[PDB]
This record gives sequence, C-alpha cells and structure tokens, in this order.
Amino acid sequence: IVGGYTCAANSIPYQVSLNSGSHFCGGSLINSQWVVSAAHCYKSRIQVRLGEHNIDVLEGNEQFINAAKIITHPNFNGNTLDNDIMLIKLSSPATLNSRVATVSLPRSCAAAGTECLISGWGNTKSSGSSYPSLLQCLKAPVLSDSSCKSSYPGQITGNMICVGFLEGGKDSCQGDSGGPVVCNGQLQGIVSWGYGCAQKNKPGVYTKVCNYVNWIQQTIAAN
Ligand SMILES: *[B]1(O[C]C2=[C][C]=C(C([N])=[N+])[C]=[C]2)O[C][C]O1
Ligand SMILES: [Ca+2]
Repeated sequence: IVGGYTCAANSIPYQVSLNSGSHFCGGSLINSQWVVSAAHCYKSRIQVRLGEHNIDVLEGNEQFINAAKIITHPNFNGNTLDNDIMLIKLSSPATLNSRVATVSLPRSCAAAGTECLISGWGNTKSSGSSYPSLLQCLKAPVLSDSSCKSSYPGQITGNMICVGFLEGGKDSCQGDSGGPVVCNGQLQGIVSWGYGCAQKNKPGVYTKVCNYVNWIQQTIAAN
C-alpha cells in the first residue's frame, strides 16, 4: 500500500496473509472455512495466516491454518487477468473472535464515489521497495467505469473496477494482490493489477466481487 497508514492492530480482522515460506499475497476470510483471493496468486501449497498485524512477529492473535483446497475461477485468464478470483478452503475452521472475523459478500455492486478500505503487506514506496511488517490501510473511493476505461483503454472487462486516486500517490501495490477492498461492510474488490503503483491516471484495478456471489456460494456448497 503506497500513501497509506498503518492500520490499528487487528482492525481489519478478515485480512489474511498467504504464506509460501514468506508473505506473497493477501486474501479475505468470507466463512470460517473459506478465504477469497486473486487467481494470479495461485500456488499448490498455501499456509493462511489470520489475526496478523506484524507478519514478522508472533503477537498471540495468530492462527496459522494450511489450505485443504485451492480452486481458481474456471474462466480465470492468466493473460488479461479477467476473472481474477480464487477460493481457498482451510483444513480446519478458523476460530472467530474480535481479531479474526468474516467479511460479508456484496448485496449490490458499489456506486462510483463509495469510500472503501484497502489493505495489505505490499510495497509502500512509489520509488524503490519497502515491504512493511505492519498491515497497511488506505481509504479510497470507487471510480467510474468510464474513468477506469479512460485510464486503461480496451483493458477493463466488466469483471473489473478501478478504486483509487487519478492524481497518483495513493494505491495498492505488489504484495497486496489478492487482498480486500471493503466498502459499506461488503467485499467489493480483490487487489488485481495496475500499471506500476500510485502513478498519475493509473489507479488500482480490482476484481469486481459483486459479479461472483453465485460462483462463491456454489463452490462453498459443493466442497
Ligand atoms: B500482486 O501485485 C500486483 C499489483 C497489485 C496492485 C497494483 C496497483 N494497484 N497499482 C499493481 C500490481 O500480484 C502478485 C504480487 O502482488
Ligand atoms: Ca504476527
């Protein structure tokens, strides 16, 4: 997260880290057994780390639960990042408390201008790299599908939303991929792609979660 602030510890209780020896993507807890993330974050072994703030220090809220099942969207395109969504079933249910909670799935798509909260342990610099220990947060509005298309001509499917600041300086970045964008208490985005990070006219592009409610609830019911 570039141009953010450090979240209050555990104020984002649905944020997970996906760990493959180290943090490589984010994800969101949507059921005691299920995390949603981006299909481009797929690996055959993932340990899910819940209740993190400092991913470099054990603070005693952490639950480390390996993935039992990892299901990419059947139509995920590795090239255009269309349908950039996957589900991860945990090998045991996460205990839900104040520090580990679910986030609702959307009941409608969000309007342009809706304030959202974006989080992760991705890079914090627009120039070079600094990967933080502490979970970063960013308040950011949903952008118009028109404004998102003008930023990226012919690259935005209907399964994509822009969220951010056309001016630059405030965006997610590499290592936030797969993590949440939550607006009015609903998971509306998954950190997907962008041309660099926090550049002028290149806002973050996010998978549009309100297109996928049927697919998610089906995969859960079947597995
Ligand atoms: B991600 O990184 C991809 C990424 C995430 C966010 C932006 C952005 N908002 N400008 C750009 C690229 O995927 C694999 C590792 O983290
Ligand atoms: Ca920790």
